[PDB]
Amino acid sequence: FRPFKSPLPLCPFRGFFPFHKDNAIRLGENKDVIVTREPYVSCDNDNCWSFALAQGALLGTKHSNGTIKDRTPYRSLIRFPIGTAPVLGNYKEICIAWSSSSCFDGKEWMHVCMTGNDNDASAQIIYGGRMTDSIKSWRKDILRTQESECQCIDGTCVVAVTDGPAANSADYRVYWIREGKIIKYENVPKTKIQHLEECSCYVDIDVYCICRDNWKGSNRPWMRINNETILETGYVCSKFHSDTPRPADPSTMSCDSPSNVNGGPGVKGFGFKAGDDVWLGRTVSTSGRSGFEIIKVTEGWINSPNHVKSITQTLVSNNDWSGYSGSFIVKAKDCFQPCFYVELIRGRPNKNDDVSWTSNSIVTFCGLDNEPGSGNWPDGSNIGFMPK
Amino acid sequence: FRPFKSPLPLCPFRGFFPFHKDNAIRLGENKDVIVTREPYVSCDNDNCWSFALAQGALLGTKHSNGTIKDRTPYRSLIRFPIGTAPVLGNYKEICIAWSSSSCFDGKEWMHVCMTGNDNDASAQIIYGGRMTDSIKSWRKDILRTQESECQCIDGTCVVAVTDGPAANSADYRVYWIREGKIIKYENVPKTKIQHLEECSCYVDIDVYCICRDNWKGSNRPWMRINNETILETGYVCSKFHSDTPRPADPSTMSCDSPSNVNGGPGVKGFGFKAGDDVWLGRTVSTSGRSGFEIIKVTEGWINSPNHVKSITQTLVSNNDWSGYSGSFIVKAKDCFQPCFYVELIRGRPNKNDDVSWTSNSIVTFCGLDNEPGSGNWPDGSNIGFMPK
Amino acid sequence: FRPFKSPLPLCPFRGFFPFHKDNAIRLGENKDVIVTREPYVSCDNDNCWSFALAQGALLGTKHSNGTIKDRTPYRSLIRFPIGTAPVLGNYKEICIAWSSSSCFDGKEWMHVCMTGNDNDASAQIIYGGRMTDSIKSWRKDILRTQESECQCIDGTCVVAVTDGPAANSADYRVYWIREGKIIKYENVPKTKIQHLEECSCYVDIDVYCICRDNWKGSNRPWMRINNETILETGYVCSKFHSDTPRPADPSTMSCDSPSNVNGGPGVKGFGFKAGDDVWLGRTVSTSGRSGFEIIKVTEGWINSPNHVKSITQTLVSNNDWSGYSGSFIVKAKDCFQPCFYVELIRGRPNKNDDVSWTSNSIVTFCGLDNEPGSGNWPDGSNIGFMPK
Amino acid sequence: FRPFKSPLPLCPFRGFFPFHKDNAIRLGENKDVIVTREPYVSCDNDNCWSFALAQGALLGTKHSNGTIKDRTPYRSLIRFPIGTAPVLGNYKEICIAWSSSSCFDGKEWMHVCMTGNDNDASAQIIYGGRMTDSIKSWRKDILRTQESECQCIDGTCVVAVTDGPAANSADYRVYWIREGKIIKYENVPKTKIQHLEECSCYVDIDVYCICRDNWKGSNRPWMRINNETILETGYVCSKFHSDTPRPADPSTMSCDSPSNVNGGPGVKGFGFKAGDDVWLGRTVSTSGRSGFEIIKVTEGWINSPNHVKSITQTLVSNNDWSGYSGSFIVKAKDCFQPCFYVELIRGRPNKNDDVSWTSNSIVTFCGLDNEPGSGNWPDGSNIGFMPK
Ligand SMILES: *[C@@H]1O[C@H](CO[C@@H]2O[C@@H](C)[C@@H](O)[C@@H](O)[C@@H]2O)[C@@H](O[C@@H]2O[C@H](CO)[C@@H](O)[C@H](O)[C@H]2NC(C)=O)[C@H](O)[C@H]1NC(C)=O
Ligand SMILES: *[C@@H]1O[C@H](CO[C@@H]2O[C@@H](C)[C@@H](O)[C@@H](O)[C@@H]2O)[C@@H](O[C@@H]2O[C@H](CO)[C@@H](O)[C@H](O)[C@H]2NC(C)=O)[C@H](O)[C@H]1NC(C)=O
Ligand SMILES: *[C@@H]1O[C@H](CO[C@@H]2O[C@@H](C)[C@@H](O)[C@@H](O)[C@@H]2O)[C@@H](O[C@@H]2O[C@H](CO)[C@@H](O)[C@H](O)[C@H]2NC(C)=O)[C@H](O)[C@H]1NC(C)=O
Ligand SMILES: *[C@@H]1O[C@H](CO[C@@H]2O[C@@H](C)[C@@H](O)[C@@H](O)[C@@H]2O)[C@@H](O[C@@H]2O[C@H](CO)[C@@H](O)[C@H](O)[C@H]2NC(C)=O)[C@H](O)[C@H]1NC(C)=O
Ligand SMILES: *[C@@H]1O[C@H](CO[C@@H]2O[C@@H](C)[C@@H](O)[C@@H](O)[C@@H]2O)[C@@H](O[C@@H]2O[C@H](CO)[C@@H](O)[C@H](O)[C@H]2NC(C)=O)[C@H](O)[C@H]1NC(C)=O
Ligand SMILES: *[C@@H]1O[C@H](CO[C@@H]2O[C@@H](C)[C@@H](O)[C@@H](O)[C@@H]2O)[C@@H](O[C@@H]2O[C@H](CO)[C@@H](O)[C@H](O)[C@H]2NC(C)=O)[C@H](O)[C@H]1NC(C)=O
Ligand SMILES: *[C@@H]1O[C@H](CO[C@@H]2O[C@@H](C)[C@@H](O)[C@@H](O)[C@@H]2O)[C@@H](O[C@@H]2O[C@H](CO)[C@@H](O)[C@H](O)[C@H]2NC(C)=O)[C@H](O)[C@H]1NC(C)=O
Ligand SMILES: *[C@@H]1O[C@H](CO[C@@H]2O[C@@H](C)[C@@H](O)[C@@H](O)[C@@H]2O)[C@@H](O[C@@H]2O[C@H](CO)[C@@H](O)[C@H](O)[C@H]2NC(C)=O)[C@H](O)[C@H]1NC(C)=O
Ligand SMILES: CO[C@@H]([C@@H]1OC(C(=O)O)=C[C@H](NC(=N)N)[C@H]1NC(C)=O)[C@H](O)CO
Ligand SMILES: CO[C@@H]([C@@H]1OC(C(=O)O)=C[C@H](NC(=N)N)[C@H]1NC(C)=O)[C@H](O)CO
Ligand SMILES: CO[C@@H]([C@@H]1OC(C(=O)O)=C[C@H](NC(=N)N)[C@H]1NC(C)=O)[C@H](O)CO
Ligand SMILES: CO[C@@H]([C@@H]1OC(C(=O)O)=C[C@H](NC(=N)N)[C@H]1NC(C)=O)[C@H](O)CO
Ligand SMILES: [Ca+2]
Ligand SMILES: [Ca+2]
Ligand SMILES: [Ca+2]
Ligand SMILES: [Ca+2]
Ligand SMILES: [Ca+2]
Repeated sequence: FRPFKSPLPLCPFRGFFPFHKDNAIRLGENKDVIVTREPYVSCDNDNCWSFALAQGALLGTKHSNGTIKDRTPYRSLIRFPIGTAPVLGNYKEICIAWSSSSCFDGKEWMHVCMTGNDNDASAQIIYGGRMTDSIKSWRKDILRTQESECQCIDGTCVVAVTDGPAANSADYRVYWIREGKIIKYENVPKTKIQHLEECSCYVDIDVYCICRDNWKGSNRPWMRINNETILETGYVCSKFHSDTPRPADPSTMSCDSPSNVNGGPGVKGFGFKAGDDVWLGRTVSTSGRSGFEIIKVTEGWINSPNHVKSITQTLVSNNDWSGYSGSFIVKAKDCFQPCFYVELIRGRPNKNDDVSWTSNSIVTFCGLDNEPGSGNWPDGSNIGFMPK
Repeated sequence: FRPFKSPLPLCPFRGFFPFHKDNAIRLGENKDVIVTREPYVSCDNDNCWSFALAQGALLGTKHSNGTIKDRTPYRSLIRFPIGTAPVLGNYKEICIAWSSSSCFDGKEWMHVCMTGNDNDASAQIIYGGRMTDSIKSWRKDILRTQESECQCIDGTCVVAVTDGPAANSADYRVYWIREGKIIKYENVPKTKIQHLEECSCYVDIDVYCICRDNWKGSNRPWMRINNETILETGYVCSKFHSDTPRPADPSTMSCDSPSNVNGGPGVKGFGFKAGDDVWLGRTVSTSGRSGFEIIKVTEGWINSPNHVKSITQTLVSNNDWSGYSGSFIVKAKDCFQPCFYVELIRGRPNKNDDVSWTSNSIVTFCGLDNEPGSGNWPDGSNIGFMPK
Repeated sequence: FRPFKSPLPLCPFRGFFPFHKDNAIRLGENKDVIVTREPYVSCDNDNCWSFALAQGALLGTKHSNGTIKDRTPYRSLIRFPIGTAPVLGNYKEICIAWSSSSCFDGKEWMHVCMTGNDNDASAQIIYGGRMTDSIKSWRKDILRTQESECQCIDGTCVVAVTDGPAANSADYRVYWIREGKIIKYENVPKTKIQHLEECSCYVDIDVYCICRDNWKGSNRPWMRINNETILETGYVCSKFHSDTPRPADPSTMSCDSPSNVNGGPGVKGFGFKAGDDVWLGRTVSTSGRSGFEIIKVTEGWINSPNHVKSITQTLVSNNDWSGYSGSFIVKAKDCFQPCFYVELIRGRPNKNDDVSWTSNSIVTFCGLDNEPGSGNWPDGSNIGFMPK
Repeated sequence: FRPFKSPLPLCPFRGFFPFHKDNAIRLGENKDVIVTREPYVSCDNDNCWSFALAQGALLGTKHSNGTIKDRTPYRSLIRFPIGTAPVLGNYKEICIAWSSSSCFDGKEWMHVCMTGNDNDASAQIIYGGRMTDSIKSWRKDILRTQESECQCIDGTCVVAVTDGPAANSADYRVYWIREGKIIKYENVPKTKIQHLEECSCYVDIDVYCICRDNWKGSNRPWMRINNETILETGYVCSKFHSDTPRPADPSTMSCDSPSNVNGGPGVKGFGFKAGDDVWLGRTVSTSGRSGFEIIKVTEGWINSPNHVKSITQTLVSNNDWSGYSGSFIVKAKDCFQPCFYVELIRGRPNKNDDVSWTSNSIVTFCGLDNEPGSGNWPDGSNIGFMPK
């Protein structure tokens, strides 16, 4: 017997440490590795797992040509051992999907899988391996979700979903799902948040989600949610913004609305509230998906004249490609440990990655209440060595 | 301790949703994938699995040349994770077989495996990994079975078997098997059914099988069976027929006999009775194994002047190759969820598939009581990219 | 908790049926498959497994050249799913070995692994994954063992071992081993048996072993053994002999001594006593390792003028290569089911197998109390398709 | 429920026997095998495992060029079945690491993983799959650890760590870690030990570590440790030294200080105290990493005029390459069995290994209280057959 996962507080932490790294592109030089993008990490009672949206092709084969394309019927959510490269011998196929979320409720895995035509997609809800429910696109405009783990509290899982324009007002919802059955949804209040996609969520008593505003916000929207309702919304106050693109530091302190500067498009990213402070992941570049650093901003969660970057860990150099990043948690004794992954995108459309495909590798970090050292953990592939 | 699977009713449903897709041909471009055909899906308490008849060769190797051939000693029933491509690193070999059925009784797996000479074949019964019984060909003419999951109720499994001509009167039997031991068989009554092969079965209190008449019927034969006997037989009443080949819609309402129009040969297919209505899978083409759609026919299960196609979901476009299809069930709370798979055949003898081999990929769908969206989930391989 | 395996009687049977087939050479065309020889099968409570002596090389690679050689330091006993081809992604390495035996006692696996110099070999005893004991060569002349499963009764396993000349008087021993610890050994009486190697054993209340006389016997030596001592020895009475080479049928009824005709060398083979009758596997050829058939000889176990071949099943045609064969058992309700495997050798030194390597595939059969059909299940590889 | 591993005595033994061998380089001829170095073995309740530091590349691919390099961000500790070659289909990634140790406490696995810049590395402590603690480099000079299994007693694991110069005075510490939490550390006394790296440890009531002095000692430093403190330190008294390089036999009896002859650099090696005697592994060459033998020195653990090599087993000939070696233990009834592995390095910088990469295979041996035979179990690869 296993109890449902509980609403624990986040563990104390003061820095992030290298965890798992898959080196998937390097290891894919001989065409063994499945083409992927939009990876994430989620854990059950026994194991942490890598998930990603596969492209139904092996890296460097003719079918991998043109995999920059976001949505095809040949994309599936796949799962593979954390820190391993995805190969035909080690992967599991979870569901057909070109957008997804996964989370473990303490007893079973739930997954949310979107597929189908852009104007008539549906999300399949999978629970314990069985398709238990679905969501039909209601705005008929690329129904889509987190691309990282959802969160479950006392048996009820919450997941954020969007349907509507990429660069104009869209519909944003939170769905509450219990043992695979949709219990209710709420439209996210638009009093503060103006655009929301690709939420990265974690648990700190309540569920906290830090997301992507693809329209007018260079600052990230956020929500605080419990097993019943949305409790609070906003944008991260930090005058040091963390979307890409974004303005140079420092920019506007915008707690209650999108910055309206360098607002579109964006990249999936994450953060962790820590008291009144906030930790924010971001690309090193303000314009491109290169480099990765995590900053701690003093009083960055609140409206304050005192924001300062008290810590910056540079984890992937700006000479290296990054991509999406997202939060995941690991249960400690009586708290959840904050961790994250970084997607390291190689191939199109990255300048000088002269191959026809698009894929990624993964690196991950976890928070501890200790001082970290320093290093650089980029993809590491010599693109000139790769089959094109 | 695990109880035997019970005679539950079918869950309510109003449409079908994309579940798992293996993209096996696409992923086999570099010769990693085992050549297969006649795939199906069946689930135990912990996992749903892909099964297929392998050809004892890897796709695109010299030994894959000529795998259009149906029966060889080098064919085995293999099992692999659902939605994954079959590779040497992930498959299990169940038994030697060029025709098969598999089902889980709640405690253990049973399999039925036919192999040997066309005029002296035998079916091996495997239960919990052990060969427990057998059936010797009695008509000496290609003893053969479902090519999809059998069904087990209260510990007794039922499976349909045929021996005799492909295009004339043959012998059709149902076998009842308990913990791997044959308990009894019955010759299927020939009062209505005139030819029967490749039954696709599910449980809705009783076992229902919808099969292939390869001789005179463009409509599909069916049986209703319990743990003791055959209860009822017929052909699906729907004036919209679902074998391939078949006449244009609408054709004859033939509840009690083969249509006698476009009667031979056929393709394995499936259906689900829903009250007085019926859902029927079929190729989009009336002549060839291209496309796949599922239709709901109002009052299509009964003798009625009111048959109408109330729903048509097009799941594989007529510009894409399909093949066999079959039912499987997944246990919900107190009902069984209806699901199906579609075999997507590539290679010989498909026009313009210029390769020497014959194989397939798989796509699957499950029924929910929700409205579906729409899409297209074909094999997706560019045959020109493949080793020949 | 699992009890030790008990001394059950052999199940009734009247014919043998195709079980698992790995098609390993066919599937090794693209160099994925590990080079092996001397395979066998043994089962635990949950699974039957293939075992074989690997050669530390992949089929068709440069390191596979010259693998006809019997003993090297690069040979290991490996285990892989029954009926699958051995690949790097699915195998387990059990121990370093150029001769081996394995058996499951109901709780744990025991293995016997010989390796080292021809004149100073040692056998390592492995139990539950731990090296628990050893046997040092005492005749300093290729200490060697069964190359098929040993047998365990009430927690005590018995295994036959030989040290000494291949074609002159040698030493033959049975070792009794309990939870991996050698309890005792006995020198096999030489009152009847004059040479003994490669015993194929099964349980029918007591352990019965049918072996290979490599010196003067075209008939096979046998032993009956319990958990404490050797009870009986002899040669199989059947005037239809079953070693290879051997005389044409009928030859001598030699219950108590080697035939002294076509006596050397031999091939590993097996048999099953059934009342006063005996079932014997053999190559179809009297001179070479081609073809495979199993015969039932009426009163073939005893001294009788009435020996007749009442049944012959031809399982591999004489146009196809065979090799070693051995018995294994599978627990039924209150009896053990007799099964066997046949090694299908391809490569050197087989005439017209124009490759530099030597390897094998496997086919298996089990006994049932039903009448079998007929067929042919040879290796199936086109040697001209293979990397050399 | 599983109890913590207990402080058992070492089993009696009088020789070492071949256990598992992976033949990884031979099997990597077709580019399937992951590039590794610094392998070791460690066991849990169910299985013994191979561990190694991967290089994030497949053997013989372009990314394998230059893998002689010791520390990169693309190195991970990986785990794979003992005696198998590491491939993408069978490996697990444990953590990012260019130096590591692993051990099982009876309930869960602990790992110590160093990565990052040479002057700012950190060690991540992993327990039951979760990152639980860390150690920050304090001398800022290649924080590093055992490269073989640590040892755990009554739930407290001990591991030796070094930070500082390779060929001058450095800092050496033992860390005590319980359920992944650092409890305390001690600086190793420098009264006797002058330089210490790469400890090979085992349990004989207390933990004993035999290490590498890379500075002035051709004799090996050692420590005796319990769950609370360092109890004793020294250098192995044996006048037959066992580092590489080292002087010809016999050299100095140096129980309390480095020999000061042929003192730098060294190789990781191991030993086992047996009463007043000692068993020591060593390369056959006094200058290079070729060959492997294990010697027993009478009274070699103590200060005595009576040291004599009473036994020498030659396990890898001096015509073959060796490398690192280390101890591991396997639980017997009421004692621990002493075992070891030998790393067989192929590629750069080995003379005449004309390839651009550096990797290894593994061979292992276990101690029994029986007399061994003899043999030779080298890597076995023909380097001329390998992709460069
Ligand atoms: C939602 O969960 C609560 C229990 O969690 C608490 O309340 C949440 C809203 C959130 O604040 C958490 O951090 C809290 O820990 C459930 O409330 C329980 O309901 C049962 C049945 O009525 C009752 O017996 C318990 O006493 C309640 N516990 C508390 C503290 O009120 C509630 O049922 C959950 N709601 C749903 C829709 O499942
Ligand atoms: C990646 O693919 C492109 C496009 O391939 C072409 O169109 C595809 C849909 C498919 O039908 C292919 O068979 C076609 O070749 C390749 O670009 C083409 O290259 C060919 C050959 O040099 C050239 O004749 C065409 O003009 C190109 N077409 C376009 C649209 O630019 C490209 O070469 C592939 N990249 C690699 C590394 O193979
Ligand atoms: C077959 O199953 C029945 C139980 O299932 C019921 O009857 C079936 C024929 C079918 O109608 C199902 O939908 C029903 O749920 C077994 O009948 C039981 O037998 C035992 C022993 O005699 C008796 O104690 C129970 O009361 C019976 N149950 C009922 C409802 O009659 C029957 O034994 C099964 N037959 C075989 C051959 O196994
Ligand atoms: C697929 O195989 C056919 C047939 O192969 C021939 O017969 C087989 C049984 C086997 O013995 C092969 O070695 C033979 O080559 C191939 O068709 C043959 O092609 C060859 C070479 O071009 C030609 O000489 C023959 O006339 C052809 N034979 C027939 C019956 O048509 C065919 O090329 C193979 N396809 C591919 C893609 O390799
Ligand atoms: C060997 O096994 C017997 C039990 O098996 C029986 O005797 C064998 C020799 C063989 O004939 C089998 O087919 C039989 O089933 C053990 O005998 C038992 O010993 C215990 C302890 O003394 C005693 O309590 C039981 O009554 C005995 N059983 C019988 C039937 O005698 C014997 O201990 C085993 N010997 C060894 C060395 O383990
Ligand atoms: C299989 O190997 C043989 C022998 O290979 C030679 O000796 C080996 C031990 C190793 O050192 C190899 O590098 C050697 O080439 C091959 O037979 C040799 O072939 C070569 C090249 O044609 C020729 O020069 C030699 O005379 C041959 N030597 C002998 C002893 O006959 C053989 O070609 C290999 N087979 C295949 C299919 O590659
Ligand atoms: C360390 O372990 C001891 C138990 O192990 C014994 O003492 C070790 C130092 C070493 O000598 C081993 O070989 C011995 O077997 C723990 O001592 C126990 O502590 C508890 C709580 O106080 C007490 O109830 C027991 O009686 C103690 N046992 C003995 C024999 O003294 C000790 O707690 C461990 N220390 C740590 C830090 O965990
Ligand atoms: C192993 O790699 C070396 C070095 O490769 C060069 O530098 C690397 C960092 C990378 O940028 C490669 O693309 C470079 O080629 C190879 O040595 C070089 O070989 C090339 C081609 O012959 C030659 O032009 C250079 O002078 C060489 N450079 C050096 C530093 O010596 C070497 O060939 C590779 N080995 C193998 C077996 O491929
Ligand atoms: C369409 O672009 C959206 C997503 O963008 C990106 C990215 O690399 O920026 C990857 C996704 N790829 C997939 N998840 N497959 C997209 N999301 C989808 C649904 O296409 C964006 O958020 C605007 O709506
Ligand atoms: C012989 O043809 C039968 C089966 O047909 C087909 C198909 O693609 O139409 C595949 C099978 N392939 C295998 N199951 N291997 C055949 N069935 C067999 C037993 O050959 C048909 O149903 C008439 O009897
Ligand atoms: C040496 O020949 C013996 C074994 O023979 C054969 C065979 O194919 O005939 C395979 C073995 N191969 C291995 N088990 N590796 C040999 N047995 C050994 C130990 O070499 C024979 O039984 C005479 O003693
Ligand atoms: C730097 O050299 C150290 C280690 O040396 C060696 C070896 O082959 O001699 C392998 C290691 N490789 C790795 N563990 N990766 C090194 N150790 C490290 C940390 O580099 C040496 O002990 C001196 O400090
Ligand atoms: Ca390959
Ligand atoms: Ca933005
Ligand atoms: Ca028909
Ligand atoms: Ca003979
Ligand atoms: Ca030294």
